[PDB]
Amino acid sequence: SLANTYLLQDHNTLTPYTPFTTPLNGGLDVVRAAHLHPSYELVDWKRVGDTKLVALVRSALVRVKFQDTNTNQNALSFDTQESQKALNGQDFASYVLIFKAAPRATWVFERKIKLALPYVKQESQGSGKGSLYKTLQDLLVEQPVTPYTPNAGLARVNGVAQDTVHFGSGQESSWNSQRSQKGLKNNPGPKAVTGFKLDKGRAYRKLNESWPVYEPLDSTKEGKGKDESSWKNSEKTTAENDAPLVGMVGSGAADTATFSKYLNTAQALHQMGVIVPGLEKWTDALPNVITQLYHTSTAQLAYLNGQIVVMGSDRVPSLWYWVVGEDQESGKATWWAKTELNWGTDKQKQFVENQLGFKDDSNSDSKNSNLKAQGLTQPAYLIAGLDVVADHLVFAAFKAGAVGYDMTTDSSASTYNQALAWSTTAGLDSDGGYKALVENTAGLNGPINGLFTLLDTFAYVTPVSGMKGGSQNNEEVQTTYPVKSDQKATAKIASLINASPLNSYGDDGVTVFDALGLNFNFKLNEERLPSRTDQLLVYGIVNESELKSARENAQSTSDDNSNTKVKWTNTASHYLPVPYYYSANFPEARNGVKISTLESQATDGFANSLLNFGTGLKAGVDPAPVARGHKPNYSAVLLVRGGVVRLNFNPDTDKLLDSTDKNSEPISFSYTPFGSAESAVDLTTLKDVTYIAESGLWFYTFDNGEKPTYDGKQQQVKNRKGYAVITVSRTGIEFNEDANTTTLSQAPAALAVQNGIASSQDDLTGILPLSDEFSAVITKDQTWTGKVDIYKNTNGLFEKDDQLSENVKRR
Ligand SMILES: CC(=O)N[C@H]1[C@H]([C@H](O)[C@H](O)CO)O[C@@](OC[C@H]2O[C@@H](O[C@H]3[C@H](O)[C@@H](O)[C@H](O)O[C@@H]3CO)[C@H](O)[C@@H](O)[C@H]2O)(C(=O)O)C[C@@H]1O
Repeated sequence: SLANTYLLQDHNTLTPYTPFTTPLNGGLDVVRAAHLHPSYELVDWKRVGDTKLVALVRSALVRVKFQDTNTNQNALSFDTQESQKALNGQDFASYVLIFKAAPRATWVFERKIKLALPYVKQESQGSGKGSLYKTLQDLLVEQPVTPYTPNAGLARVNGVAQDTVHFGSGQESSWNSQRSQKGLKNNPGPKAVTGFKLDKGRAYRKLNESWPVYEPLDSTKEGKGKDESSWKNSEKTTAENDAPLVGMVGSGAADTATFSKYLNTAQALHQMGVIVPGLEKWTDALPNVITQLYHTSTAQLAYLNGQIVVMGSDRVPSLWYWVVGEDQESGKATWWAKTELNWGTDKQKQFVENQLGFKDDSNSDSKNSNLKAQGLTQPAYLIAGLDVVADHLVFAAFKAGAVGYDMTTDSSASTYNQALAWSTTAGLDSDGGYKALVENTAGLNGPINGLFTLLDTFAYVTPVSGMKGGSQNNEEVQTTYPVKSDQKATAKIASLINASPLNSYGDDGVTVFDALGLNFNFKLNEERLPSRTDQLLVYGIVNESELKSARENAQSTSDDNSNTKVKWTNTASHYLPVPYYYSANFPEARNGVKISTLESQATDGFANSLLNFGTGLKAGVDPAPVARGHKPNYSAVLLVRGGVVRLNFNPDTDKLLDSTDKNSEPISFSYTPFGSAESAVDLTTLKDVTYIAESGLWFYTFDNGEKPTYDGKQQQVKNRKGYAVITVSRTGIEFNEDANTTTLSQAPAALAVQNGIASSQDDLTGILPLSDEFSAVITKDQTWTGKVDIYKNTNGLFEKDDQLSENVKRR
């Protein structure tokens, strides 16, 4: 219509635009309308129906604190003292703002909702069963992955082999003769890696420790890992001297600088939503991990009939999400370590949980604080998005790597100073079909994969798995957690989390093969063998009752219900590796390849070709003709590294669209690799996602300005000016297209294309989809803001309309 207005953001302002391409007023400054502090930033907003507008705001002054040596007191709190200290040179919590429509365009503020810290029960032998508190006390979170992190930066030294673990050094000879009784019966991999060393490399910090701005170029050579003591005492200076910020003897405004040991990524971190004091627009250390965790956690929202869901960023792992009511004043976050998801099958759930840490009935140690031991599920996610459709919430995220680590004081120990993680790729001998493949026992309870020299060829997966061991081939192929039998009651395994969807950073081929999807069986109609811990995509459909249950849980003050979990049944997991061709080694349009030797040819806005990232989840109802009295079809689409994924749902059941067949690949998931041109689009710069109800199309708008100011080698970023638009469109046979279209053999897919709306010249304001044929690109750069350029769609391909753009341009 003409009456319809398109809203567009610019920092904290939301300006209404008409189809004449002109704005109705100077917009709504969400912060100043809410009577909020000037250090506030608007992070997400949604125009609920015709008269409501919900928004999300956060502050870089927020300061969080965790206590580790009274009654119903929470161990997690806001530190208003530090929040005040930052101001020079209340709690500044995040808020959900509700607005009501008024005369002309304009909005009127209606209320504010505080997103309070999640609850955790504090213990004290000087004041007054699974403990999330113990976990947190020894929880080591990785320093965030930047777009400037090279492949060798991820490359951590491999851990010890499992034959050394169970037999000791010098007694490995007796593997085959004693595997049967040591719980490794028919296990063919004695040389299987237990994990990776935490002695050096990229930073791993405790909940009250801080991540540094500097990062290793190669974690086999430099970095200090979890060793905060050594960094602070000697390596801090080395790092500072190697990678100082722009202005060496000229920073004061409030063997010298080689960049061969570290990369200074202060600029990249800032944009990721990480608080970097000094780089504030609205040397000194960064705020503690728990603070950045709260700040980066309040990034995305949705609205479902008086209920606001708030999830975290797609760039930093999130441990908690809010389910606040429109009526409430505040509201605590719900722990992900307490939100149990259906991973498709019990075995798929097991794979993940089993790697969370060490649990045995002989062990009752407090120092053994890992999530598995505290009976807690998967803690962290890299949330791609959430969207509301047909009175249901849909979401997608990449499961972040959450492993166990050895806390032992004993420096002569096998698993001393290392993280415990192993490959979970299905055996070469796996039975055929999807169900058969995901439920394969290879690496379920412990390591099994490594280099196997099958004839005149190599294989990084086990050639014997499941119920195929022994001479007769009917025996069990066994697997066990890397902790020696006699060392079980004494074991001190804490919990560790990576800022990526991988479990092991072990500098080997097996990891590279798991992350790139290169493990395949030797069948005629060759099937790819999947991982059940590395590069996993979690997605699903939740209802109001599941969300209420997630809210009630968060408001609980631990008590007797302290070990009660949230069960989201209509979710699923899917192995989503990065394209192998993104690396220069294996493009398909020496002594083996390890993480550190893996050269990248990725153009998608990352210095690596090892880690997967997911962004812009958007639902959308198919405008196609409806079947014989059936509900209209709807799907969700998202952009991952290398292609578009489409999540399909049964409208009738309001559940994930299933086929009732175990062998066939799931019809609720589809992945289509996109072309060379769309692989050239920087995915970290996604400004907006938009679905056109009438054309059944998704429009992903990317803005170059969202790129950092300087790279790791402290040089100004190129192509900062410009924008690019991608169109996603439905493809294939649709659920109930005709009468006999009962159950579909294939899954309905999507197609990502750079439709032609692109520039590398001006600063984008936004794109107003005028009609199915014409769209205007509104650009600033010039004095006043508003250049306007009309683009016409020709068979799905945009071309600038010289005539029309020249027309609208005269004031
Ligand atoms: C993950 C893993 O452990 N992979 C190893 C692999 C497998 O153990 C088997 O293929 C299946 O069980 O074997 C690899 O090497 C095969 C050769 O092993 C040689 O034995 C060595 C070896 O170091 C030890 O097994 C032994 O204690 O000492 C021997 C040297 O003195 C054999 O002599 C040879 O015939 C092969 O069988 C493989 O790459 O396939 C090694 C993997 O680490």
